Amino acid sequence: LPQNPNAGLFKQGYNSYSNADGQIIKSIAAIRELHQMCLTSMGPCGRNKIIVNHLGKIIITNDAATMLRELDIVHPAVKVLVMATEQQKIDMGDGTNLVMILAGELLNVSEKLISMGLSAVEIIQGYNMARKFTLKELDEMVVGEITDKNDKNELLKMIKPVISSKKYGSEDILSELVSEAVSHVLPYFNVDSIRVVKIMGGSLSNSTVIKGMVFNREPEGHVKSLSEDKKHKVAVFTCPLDIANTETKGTVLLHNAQEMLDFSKGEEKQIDAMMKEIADMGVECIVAGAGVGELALHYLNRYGILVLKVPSKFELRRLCRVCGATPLPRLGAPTPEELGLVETVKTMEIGGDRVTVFKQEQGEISRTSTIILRGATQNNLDDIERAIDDGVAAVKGLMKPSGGKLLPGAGATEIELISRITKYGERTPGLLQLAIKQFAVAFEVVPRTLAETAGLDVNEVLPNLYAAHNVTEPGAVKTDHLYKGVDIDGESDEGVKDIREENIYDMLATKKFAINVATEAATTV
Amino acid sequence: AKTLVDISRAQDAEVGDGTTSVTILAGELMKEAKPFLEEGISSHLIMKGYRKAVSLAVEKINELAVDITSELL
Amino acid sequence: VFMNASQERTTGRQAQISNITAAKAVADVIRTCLGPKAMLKMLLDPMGGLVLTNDGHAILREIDVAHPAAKSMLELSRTQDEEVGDGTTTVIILAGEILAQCAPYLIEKNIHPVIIIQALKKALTDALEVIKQVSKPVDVENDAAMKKLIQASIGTKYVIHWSEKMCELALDAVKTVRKDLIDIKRYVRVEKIPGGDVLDSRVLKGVLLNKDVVHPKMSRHIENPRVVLLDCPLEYKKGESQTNIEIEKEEDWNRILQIEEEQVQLMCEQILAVRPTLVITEKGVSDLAQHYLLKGGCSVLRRVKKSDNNRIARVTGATIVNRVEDLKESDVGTNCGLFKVEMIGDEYFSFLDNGSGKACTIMLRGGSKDILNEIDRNLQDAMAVARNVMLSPSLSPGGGATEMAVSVKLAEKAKQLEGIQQWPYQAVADAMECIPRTLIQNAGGDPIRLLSQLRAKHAQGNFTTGIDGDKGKIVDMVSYGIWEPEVIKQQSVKTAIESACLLLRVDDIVSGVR
Amino acid sequence: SRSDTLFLGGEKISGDDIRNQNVLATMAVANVVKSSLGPVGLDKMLVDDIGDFTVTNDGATILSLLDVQHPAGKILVELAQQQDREIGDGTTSVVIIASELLKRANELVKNKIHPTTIITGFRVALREAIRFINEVLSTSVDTKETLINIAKTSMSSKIIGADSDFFSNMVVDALLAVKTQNSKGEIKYPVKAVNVLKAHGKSATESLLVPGYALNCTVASQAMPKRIAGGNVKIACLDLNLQKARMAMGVQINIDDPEQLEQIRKREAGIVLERVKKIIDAGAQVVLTTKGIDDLCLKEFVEAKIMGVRRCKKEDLRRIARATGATLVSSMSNLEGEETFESSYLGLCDEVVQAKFSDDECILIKGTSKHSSSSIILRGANDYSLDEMERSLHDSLSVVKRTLESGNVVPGGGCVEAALNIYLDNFATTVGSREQLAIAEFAAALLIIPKTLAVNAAKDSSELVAKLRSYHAASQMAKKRRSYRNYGLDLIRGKIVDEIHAGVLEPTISKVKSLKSALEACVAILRIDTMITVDPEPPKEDPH
Ligand SMILES: Nc1ncnc2c1ncn2[C@@H]1O[C@@H](COP(=O)(O)OP(=O)(O)O)[C@@H](O)[C@H]1O
Ligand SMILES: Nc1ncnc2c1ncn2[C@@H]1O[C@@H](COP(=O)(O)OP(=O)(O)O)[C@H](O)[C@H]1O
Ligand code: BEF
Ligand code: BEF
Repeated sequence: LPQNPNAGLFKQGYNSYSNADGQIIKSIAAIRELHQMCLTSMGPCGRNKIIVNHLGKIIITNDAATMLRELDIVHPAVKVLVMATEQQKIDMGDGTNLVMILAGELLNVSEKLISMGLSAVEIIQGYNMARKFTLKELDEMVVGEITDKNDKNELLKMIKPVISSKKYGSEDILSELVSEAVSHVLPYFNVDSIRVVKIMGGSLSNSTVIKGMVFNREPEGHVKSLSEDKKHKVAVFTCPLDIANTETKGTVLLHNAQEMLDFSKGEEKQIDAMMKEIADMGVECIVAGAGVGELALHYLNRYGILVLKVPSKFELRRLCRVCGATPLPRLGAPTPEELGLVETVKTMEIGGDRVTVFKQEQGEISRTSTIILRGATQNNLDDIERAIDDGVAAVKGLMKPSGGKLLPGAGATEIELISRITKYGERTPGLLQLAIKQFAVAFEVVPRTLAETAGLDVNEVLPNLYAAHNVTEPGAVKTDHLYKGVDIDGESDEGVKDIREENIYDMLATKKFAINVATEAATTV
Repeated sequence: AKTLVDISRAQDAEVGDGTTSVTILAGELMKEAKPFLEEGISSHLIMKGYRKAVSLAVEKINELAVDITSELL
Repeated sequence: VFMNASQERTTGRQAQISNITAAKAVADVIRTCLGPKAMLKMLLDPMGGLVLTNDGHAILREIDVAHPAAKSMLELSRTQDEEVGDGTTTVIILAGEILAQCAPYLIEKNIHPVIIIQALKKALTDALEVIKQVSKPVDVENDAAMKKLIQASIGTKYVIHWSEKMCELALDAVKTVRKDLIDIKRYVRVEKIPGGDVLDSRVLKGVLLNKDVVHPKMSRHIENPRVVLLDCPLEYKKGESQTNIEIEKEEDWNRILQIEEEQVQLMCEQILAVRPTLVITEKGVSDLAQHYLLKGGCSVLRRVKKSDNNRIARVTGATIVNRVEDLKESDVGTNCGLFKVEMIGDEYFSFLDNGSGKACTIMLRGGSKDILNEIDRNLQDAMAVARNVMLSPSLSPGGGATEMAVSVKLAEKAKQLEGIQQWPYQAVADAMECIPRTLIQNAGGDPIRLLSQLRAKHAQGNFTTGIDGDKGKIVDMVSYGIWEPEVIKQQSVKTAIESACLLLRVDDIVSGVR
Repeated sequence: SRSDTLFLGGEKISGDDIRNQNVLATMAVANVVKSSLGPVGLDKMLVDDIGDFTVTNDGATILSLLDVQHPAGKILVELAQQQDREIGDGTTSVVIIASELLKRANELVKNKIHPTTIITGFRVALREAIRFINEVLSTSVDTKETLINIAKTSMSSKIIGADSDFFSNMVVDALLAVKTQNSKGEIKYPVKAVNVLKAHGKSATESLLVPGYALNCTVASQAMPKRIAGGNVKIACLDLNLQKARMAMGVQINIDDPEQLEQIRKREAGIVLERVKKIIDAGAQVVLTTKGIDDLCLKEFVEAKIMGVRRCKKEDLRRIARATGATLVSSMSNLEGEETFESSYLGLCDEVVQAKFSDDECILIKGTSKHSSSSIILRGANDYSLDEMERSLHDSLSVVKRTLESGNVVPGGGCVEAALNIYLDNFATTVGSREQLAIAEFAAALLIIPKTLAVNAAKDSSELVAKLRSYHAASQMAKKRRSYRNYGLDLIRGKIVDEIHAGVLEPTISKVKSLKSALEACVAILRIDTMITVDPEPPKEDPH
């Protein structure tokens, strides 16, 4: 016996349709799933969640743009707000959480507006007209004196909040190393040069910053290498140190005895010839970047010359920018206008590992520096380099004028905005009023999210901040380490301005895409 | 979902007309009462808070009252 | 619908407790090995692992734990052997015990990790001070300060019965390199010989190695010899690049032949003009290569292990020279007092005795192939405790002493600092007794009476008083030869706790698929 | 290895592993219902793996639906259902105390304490603990006013908590007002309670108590009156099964020569009706059988306008007849020779009206000769709730009974469990040595409950409990009153408050029977070090 409903309109294999309103209710929740997971991650007094790669590797972070980096999602809608955080971490270092936090919330609050009666087009224009007002209003809500960049004074003041956010409790010591490695780059400046090298052993507090990069490698030439010098002049070059090998087809042919009896010698000749030539130039150290020849290595060890094995093509550069020399293909023909002086090239060992270094400069002073991070856990030492790269990106923005404009972070601004955005919609006729009063309360995230982190009764923290519009700066925030509501001004806690603007935009941009789509046709397999 | 579909017949027997409505109300009653759960202190503060609701509401539901003759029915 | 099917998630108190109580596992296993009444373990990984090393790292490596909050211990340990040799086992003890004593608050709470985390974060750096207060270099300063710091280490290992020998054994080799006032911890060489015994381990004051041969007519031994570190192949190794010899004419072949012969014939003679007694190279010469040098009375060498030959020049002062035709006369090594070939076990070692030489090679003999290795790893934990005993003449009064002392300090501070920070302060404080706990439980002497009477005394004085089961009861480990290098006790706490918080910094755990 | 015996399917764990597996198995069944207790606590839903659900906050019933795998867990389930027998409430909590006692006990032998020492450390701390109850419960003998408080405290941490005050009296009044018996010179309230039903649909608050029983039945024939009220009604609880009559078995019927098969066919029915009338002739306002009336014997009870109920609940007609003064008749014959019936068998009520309650109708019996009849007819949204509402009833009615059957009551709310915490450790530690550390844990294990009463609230409550400490410790020590102690937890609003000043109050009995059995369970498992578990009987699976 029957029955069975036929299929209205067929298609290929299998495809998934989604009625737009239903999808919005349904996909607005998918989005909401990764929200409650990103809430607890943002801010210092929060939490970090472990993640096990599809390859088995273990990863722990506070950063939400990385949580998703290691996360394999399926939801085409969630895919968006993930593309957001990720499409920001690259352009701007910090602020990756305020992305998701807002984005998610924007969608969350928009629901009410979508259910009330509004339409997606109406909701979009609503939010949009707020993104233009929230971006500008902030351009003046600053009041934070755009401090000029010099030494470690202004740096440590900014670089701390960027760090104290996830690696809370080591804010002071941490950022110290950051600003340290920074001030070794004579001020347009490149962020990439400051590389980081972490090595197991001891507690993190025993880390150090050396003017120059560190190599987890031993000096070639065996027991014939010095591995210890004083103020030696170096000369780095790519071309293989060994004999001049035929890049194209090439071999060795001999016809008569005289040929053979001498061919063996000829090599020895050229070898020593090439070497001594470069040695006489006063070259105290040859940093091989590509290829090493034992045949001719015979020479270099005897006079008393170092030899750093062939690093990566990309690591030779950042190295050279430390020495002062310059790379040069082909062996021989050294140019003193291409030579560089290196302070010390000793062979120290941390955690019992043979290592060579460029630490300290009398001296010429390196243009690139590296941080040596000692630790006890592979995982932590990794989510420390992150809290560092965040910082290295904060100094990347302050270095490009006039982004060096401070701003009341710690929720302060993210709270004042609540009212400032309300007024706009409070005095704008039309149905768009609602769509604005929502975008406003959307910023309830940062406030509450901080409170809920510390066990603070959220029902008190919010009201307190509202009363404290003080407008002193503000001047008004919440520190998990006190009573009631804290004062941003005091702690010297302020989040860089431009980062917030980027966050407030990328979210309002992404949240709009999710709102904009009506039907999703997902495939299979 | 099995508790809701139960209120349907749970209501139909008692009066027998509020079939479609009781479900539509019961449901939406939680949707606009949800964000007060997490943001709200507890699930029990909301309980007591609902009594003062049904009490008052039943009152207002009595204000708009009409008398049946017992033709005009 | 997300999330992808399927990958496990523990949100809530789950991961919060099922990670600490899960880390406790591996931390519950090793918690028996430590101190005088030690409990060495054996384990068979895939294939016949058959390895029995008491090195807490060596142990936690074989468990190959898969749990995140557990692989943290197999990591918090792995580090130890990088900074400080010994103590590898004791870290985990606390590393976990901390996690352990964090459960009570965390459960009756209503208390976020962040609170507990920083709560210990203070106590930790607080204890780090008290330690830096106790070490004193050096009251009765003597070259024996290191020697007795090793008898504190080797003690309660698979060598303790025969230890006073393996004590002077370690020290000697350590003091052969210029690390005094910097020098690697590799140069001492640990060799493995089949048969024998712990007691029959030789401390070669030079070099050691075996090699392939082609003719034994060579002289087996030479007194105060001349050693050339050649590094070449002489048989007739083909040229690097495609080497070919195209020919013309009837009577040329032989010319090429006698030429080839000549080419090598010369090189060989070149060695002679150096007046050596034993040619040691890193590559292969077989056949005529040996023959001639043997006629001259020189034991030819097959290429000598890479790290092998790199010991020989330093001991002999020679310098390895890959070139033969420019061999100077000041590149050879004669430091060898007596070089023989005394056969041992089923093998035959070439020992270069004698010294002014850095690599104090040790040819360690054993009775079982699974024990020779348990002794090796039983000196890596020593030679390093020696190395650090030199680098920092600051010595911690170990033996569960530095712990019982730190506790009183932390316990002292916590009372004045009352509040929700008092408990977590009295945490690392109490949990600091983790060591003296099973340190005695392993032995047998009552622990509870011992610490209830150890605290009751150590509290009113006896700042450096540990539990010495030599006579039962407890006394100042400062008097007896109980000395643990500073770095060990210090660095360990900072490390054991580093994870004792990381595993609390955990919200949930999300997995994957294969 | 081994050889030992015997595998497979038969194995055994030893010392540590067991003492652990036992503790884990206990925290398991424990930690599930560790959220339930306390006003701040919630309810749960259990799935009949066939869709069917069941929402409940009761700890006992909740653990039953779990399935209790393992000896240690099921041991707690067994300890649970014990509590209902003692009391009726606290099942959710007793399990916790026990579990915590093991948890700690083992955490001591894990410190090489040895069980014997511990098993005594409780053995004593328990006796002294009750010796402290002698100071707390006594003052709670004098304090209908405080009976509605106990019935109300049995509402919180429950669904009917929202309507506590309302149902608080519906509970008290039926037992207090209409539910008293007397057997062998003893006065007690129904430990088998008073009929309670459920009305599908309708208002929450509007659950109708009844001035009489509520026999759940429908009128035999539609032709019968749906109600017979007024006053002095003729009730008859007849378990005669007056339906029909068939030959007495073994008494075959072989006829001849007649022609008389009919002369007795009707005679088979006659003797039936003859008894039916003999009873109808004494009153017959309402007839209530257990076996049931027959169509050919209803017409007779119908024409006389006598309400007849086919096949009632035997457990009812008893309780009903006991109140109306009637006499649940078994067999017709009364001595010999007797038919029989006497108007002295019938009952005395006021109204016998068959009411209606949403697509359903039950006959009520209002008013009685002896004024002891109560039936609470609940009414809510779904069966899913109307049932659980009854659980809060069966679990609250009890708290009162136990109370009114023992003058001594106790300041609950974490109060008692707090005083003991401080009192034994501060004052029990006279023996000292090792035995001290045992007693200690026994006291510490008591905080387990006050703790969870707080942790149930998402907010940081680590402090709210810390205060309950200092406060209670204040009664004596340290370093003419007015006694500043006797306070308790106000889960509803943070911070301490005197519990006696509040409706909160738990029967002393409950605080004892639960404190005591929680120990025996713990002990019994402490003594365990090896669990030999032999496989059952496998299927033949014979290759031949
Ligand atoms: N004392 C503080 N120092 C630094 N940040 C603080 C401090 N107090 C609160 N915060 C929070 O830390 C910042 C945000 O946390 P973060 O994890 O960096 O989010 P995001 O990097 O995506 O912007 C602040 O703007 C604020 O909300
Ligand atoms: N004479 C001693 N009496 C009691 N305990 C000792 C004595 N000497 C050493 N110990 C204990 O053993 C050492 C700890 O080593 P441990 O980390 O447990 O394993 P291992 O010695 O193999 O590294 C300490 O010195 C101390 O806790
Ligand atoms: F959360 Be931010 F990106 F540090
Ligand atoms: F085993 Be020890 F701690 F190295």
